[PDB]
Amino acid sequence: SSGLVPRGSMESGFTSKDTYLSHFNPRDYLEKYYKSRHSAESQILKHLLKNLFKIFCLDGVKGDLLIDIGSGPTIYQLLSACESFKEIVVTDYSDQNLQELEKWLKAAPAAFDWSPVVTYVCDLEGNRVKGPEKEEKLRQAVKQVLKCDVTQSQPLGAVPLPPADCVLSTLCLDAACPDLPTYCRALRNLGSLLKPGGFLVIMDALKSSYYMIGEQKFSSLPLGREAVEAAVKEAGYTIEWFEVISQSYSSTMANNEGLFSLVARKLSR
Amino acid sequence: NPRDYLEKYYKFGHSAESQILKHLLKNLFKIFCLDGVKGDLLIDIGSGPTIYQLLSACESFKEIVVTDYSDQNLQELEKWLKAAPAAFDWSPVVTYVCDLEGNRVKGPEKEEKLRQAVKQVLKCDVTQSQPLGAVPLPPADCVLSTLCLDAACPDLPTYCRALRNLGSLLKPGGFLVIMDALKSSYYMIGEQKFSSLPLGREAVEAAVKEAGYTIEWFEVISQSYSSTMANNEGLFSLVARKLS
Amino acid sequence: SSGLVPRGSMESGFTSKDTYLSHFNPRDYLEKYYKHSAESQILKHLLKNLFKIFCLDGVKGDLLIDIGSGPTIYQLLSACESFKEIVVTDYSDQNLQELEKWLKAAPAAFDWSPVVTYVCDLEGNRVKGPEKEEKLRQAVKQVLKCDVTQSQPLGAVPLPPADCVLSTLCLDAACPDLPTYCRALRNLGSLLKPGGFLVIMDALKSSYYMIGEQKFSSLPLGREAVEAAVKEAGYTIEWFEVISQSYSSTMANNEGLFSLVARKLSR
Amino acid sequence: NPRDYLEKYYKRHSAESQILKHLLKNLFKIFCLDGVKGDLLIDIGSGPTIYQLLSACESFKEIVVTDYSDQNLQELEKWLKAAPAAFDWSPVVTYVCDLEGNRVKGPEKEEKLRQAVKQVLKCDVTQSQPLGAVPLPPADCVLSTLCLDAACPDLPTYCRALRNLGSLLKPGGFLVIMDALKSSYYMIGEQKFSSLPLGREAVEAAVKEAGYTIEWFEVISQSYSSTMANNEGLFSLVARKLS
Ligand SMILES: NC(=O)c1cccc(CCN(CCC[C@H](N)C(=O)O)C[C@H]2O[C@@H](n3cnc4c(N)ncnc43)[C@H](O)[C@@H]2O)c1
Ligand SMILES: NC(=O)c1cccc(CCN(CCC[C@H](N)C(=O)O)C[C@H]2O[C@@H](n3cnc4c(N)ncnc43)[C@H](O)[C@@H]2O)c1
Ligand SMILES: NC(=O)c1cccc(CCN(CCC[C@H](N)C(=O)O)C[C@H]2O[C@@H](n3cnc4c(N)ncnc43)[C@H](O)[C@@H]2O)c1
Ligand SMILES: NC(=O)c1cccc(CCN(CCC[C@H](N)C(=O)O)C[C@H]2O[C@@H](n3cnc4c(N)ncnc43)[C@H](O)[C@@H]2O)c1
Repeated sequence: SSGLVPRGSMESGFTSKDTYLSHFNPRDYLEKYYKSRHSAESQILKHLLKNLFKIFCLDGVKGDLLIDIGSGPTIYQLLSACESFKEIVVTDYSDQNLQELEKWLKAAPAAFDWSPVVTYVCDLEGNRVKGPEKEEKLRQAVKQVLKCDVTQSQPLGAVPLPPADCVLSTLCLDAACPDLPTYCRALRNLGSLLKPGGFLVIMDALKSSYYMIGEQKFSSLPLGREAVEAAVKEAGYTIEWFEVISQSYSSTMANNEGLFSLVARKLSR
Repeated sequence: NPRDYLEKYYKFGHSAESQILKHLLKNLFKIFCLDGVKGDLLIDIGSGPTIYQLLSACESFKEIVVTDYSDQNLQELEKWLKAAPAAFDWSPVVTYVCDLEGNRVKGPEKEEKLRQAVKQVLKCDVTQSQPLGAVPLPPADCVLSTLCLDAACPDLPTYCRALRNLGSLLKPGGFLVIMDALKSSYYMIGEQKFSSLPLGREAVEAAVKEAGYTIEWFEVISQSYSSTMANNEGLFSLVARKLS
Repeated sequence: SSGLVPRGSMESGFTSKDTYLSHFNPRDYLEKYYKHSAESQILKHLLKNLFKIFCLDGVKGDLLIDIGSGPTIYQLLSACESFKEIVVTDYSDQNLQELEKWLKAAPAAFDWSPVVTYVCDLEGNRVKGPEKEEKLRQAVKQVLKCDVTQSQPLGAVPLPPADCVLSTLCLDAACPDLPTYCRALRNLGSLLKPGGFLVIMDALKSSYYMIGEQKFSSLPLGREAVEAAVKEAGYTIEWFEVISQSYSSTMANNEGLFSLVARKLSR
Repeated sequence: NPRDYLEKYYKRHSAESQILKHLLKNLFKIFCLDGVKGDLLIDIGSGPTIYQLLSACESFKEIVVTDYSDQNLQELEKWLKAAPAAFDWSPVVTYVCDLEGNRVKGPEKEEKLRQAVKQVLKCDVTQSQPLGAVPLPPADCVLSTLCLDAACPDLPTYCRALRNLGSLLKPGGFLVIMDALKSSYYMIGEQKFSSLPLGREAVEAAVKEAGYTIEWFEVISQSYSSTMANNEGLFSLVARKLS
């Protein structure tokens, strides 16, 4: 189609998985969302980083292992977490995305430049280190780069990992879940990776039915904050903290109505 | 081949095809006789060789124009309109619509009201900006298309374009009535396999809105054709209005 | 709370159950919704739909249970042609009293005869209004308290497994969230035979409805949430319709209504 | 009684200690990371406390502290005037200094706040002129923590109070509110006070009806001890006054 519906959605109503293997360009995605001055995208990124900073450095969400689900090609969402977690596992469905991440982990000269984001977080954190040291500390924290599929009851396949203290997921489950029972199942699937009492940290868009990568359109599940809270509690978690902001992406990039952050814990049997 | 289609999809005797036809007849009865879809001119698009989709409509439209891509299909229509002995036997279908209508009428009266209402039998192509070519027609109250556009459009942009082309035959505020297959990529006539656009309901909604219509009513049923004839997963019916 | 939020919702965010005993006035509700207008058009569509379901589509059997009847009976008129026995239910005792008055043809009851005449016209004028009303009155065997949020929605009252469960404009008002809604559909499933029919009609994307100046909570679901909830509850949808007609702005903020017919799955 | 309140609510590893730390972290975020800043902040229902102005004084040149109770204001002024009978806020002052990067130590922070507070006034949020006859220039930000729940006997009064507060604000100025959710009472020693048990949706409806657009809204589940209040969590919001 030609913008009539999201790519890979004509038959099913929702962007198929294969669309993320064929048409998700990580370089274009990074160029569009993480790369002029005080744009909507810039403001959203600052708010995300401030929240991750507050969750991981001021609120002391911490432990041995953190798993980042649906990382895409980005690493901004780990910069503060690596201060509180000894080991980070990064995951995405897209092999293209895993490639971009591993290039950045190798500090390949062709990889995306996160320096401005890194400097921002370092300044949030008090300027105790400069950018380079913060980047290398994250590179060292990232122990595994893995394929994942949230809709599967073992989201990482037969890949054995110790139970994690935290699962983080930014801007992923909306794009990954074609309906609210799938969403809830995905949250339950993520639960299989968590220690009892582990932390679930989700950031995503509210009421977004698509997002753009340039002229390429991808489905989003348009959930309100009540639907998100419902799904999280049904999936077996208790919510400690739940926030909404009005700031939205530019219309040329998504039709979201704000974003949410939440911190939850996996309940008892 | 028009008769082969009639034999396979409108055979009589229970069957998935019987059930689909009955639900088609009941939705059109609802649209044209209980609901307020009426007017002076109705145009049916992609009629093929069939008349079942006109049985309730002729109760509400003074004049009807039947169109299709295949002249061979239109010859088959005309055999029934001229009541040739070999023409397809639609009386069990005429009977079932009459009973839906309260047996207000009997078969023969129903068949003659349809023959009188059908005023023109035209060649058409939904992908052209003028779907009827240089044949002029007054602006129509209603355009009707059953099981046509999925077969006619090889992709979703064409589908949207077709809906706009059809709109050019429609007054502002006129009715668009469409019934078609959902998620069907092929349908069979004998062992001849034809292509279909396998679109879901969200894509239909998106195409209709984008072509300049607002949807009044949209229904989907789960009943499909049997495996030997099409791989659809249900059917939709919708009634839309042409925006200004 | 002075309209700022629905009555009974200030603490929880959703109209409490007790509010339906205190503040839901049957006669006011009937005057407001069931007396052209957006409300009349909606009623006409509901009646044409119930006509198609029970008379043309052959949805039929021994026992139908109507859930959340309120004080109304329009939703049973076509049904009593296809069902030997009808059981009506509502959470509100005031509603049940209004129904009992109409069932005994109390002279002070609400007059359904124009609605009755309309349905007799839909059905072919085979009979006139009075005969049809008396067929319905004889068909209604029980009037029962119900609470859709409890796993036995009719409590300990024994009934044979029903052939159909009908629910018009109720579940939205009754369920404060998606999980209660899906659980309520499961509860309703307990009253149905396997392969039994579930027929729901309700508003789309409605967060409140008005009776005069009284504001009641509604659960604002879209068509995909509804389809998802029904399927998780153990049903398979046979047909699902949406219409764009909504209540006038002073009554509710809905964006259309839906109708569906479903069947309780094999186990 | 203002000193009993202070000893009970703001003196180690308890539900109250947890709530206070959440309040300070959110105040720090709003005023030092989010860039809520300007000329004049008006603190509404301050009681005898100052913790809620520690971060704010970094971003506003002038602060006005207000309360319904004269006793509360005299307790507060005892701290502004560095009287020896004042509550010792130093553990709290230290925590905020630690939140801000230890750019300063306490005594500097303490002095920064004392010269920012320009007036100590009476206020009643239910009156259309909450500060009575005292004229103030239009404020950039109105801050109220744990006040409105205690002050309003019902939701319409809650909403009216929020409009009254807006009469002090410039159009496009900030409203910053933190309060209890679903609390009907709170305890000061043996003495029981009444609270409006608002849910979060009621808070949002009241705020928008009073003529603000909400930029962010956060709820936390953490509650006071049962011996203190029967709240079920807390909320924070930052809203803008519409024109
Ligand atoms: N909702 C929106 O409107 C919306 C608005 C703006 C931006 C985005 C980004 C959407 N995008 C994620 C950004 C990545 C990074 N964490 C970040 O914060 O920027 C979607 C990601 O989800 C993965 N994904 C797909 N299906 C998956 C599956 N079944 N199992 C596991 N993973 C899956 C895709 O690989 C892709 O990395 C969505
Ligand atoms: N999708 C399916 O799974 C599917 C399932 C079951 C059956 C069918 C048959 C589809 N077929 C017949 C329907 C006829 C009649 N209205 C009826 O309800 O039976 C489609 C008709 O559409 C015409 N047509 C082609 N291209 C055209 C064009 N460009 N411009 C205008 N017209 C065009 C063909 O001549 C043919 O008459 C498809
Ligand atoms: N969604 C809307 O915007 C909306 C818009 C317009 C009108 C309405 C009416 C909503 N209202 C009346 C429908 C009555 C009748 N069947 C009819 O179609 O008119 C809902 C009925 O649901 C009952 N009910 C409450 N809680 C219950 C419980 N826990 N268990 C069982 N039952 C319960 C109430 O007593 C009330 O009779 C809602
Ligand atoms: N809700 C709860 O469960 C709850 C839980 C725990 C604690 C509290 C305390 C409630 N109480 C103290 C907050 C003080 C300080 N800002 C702080 O964050 O500690 C509220 C203050 O609000 C003032 N106040 C009353 N009516 C007023 C009016 N009409 N106009 C203006 N002002 C008014 C009273 O003088 C009192 O100082 C309530």
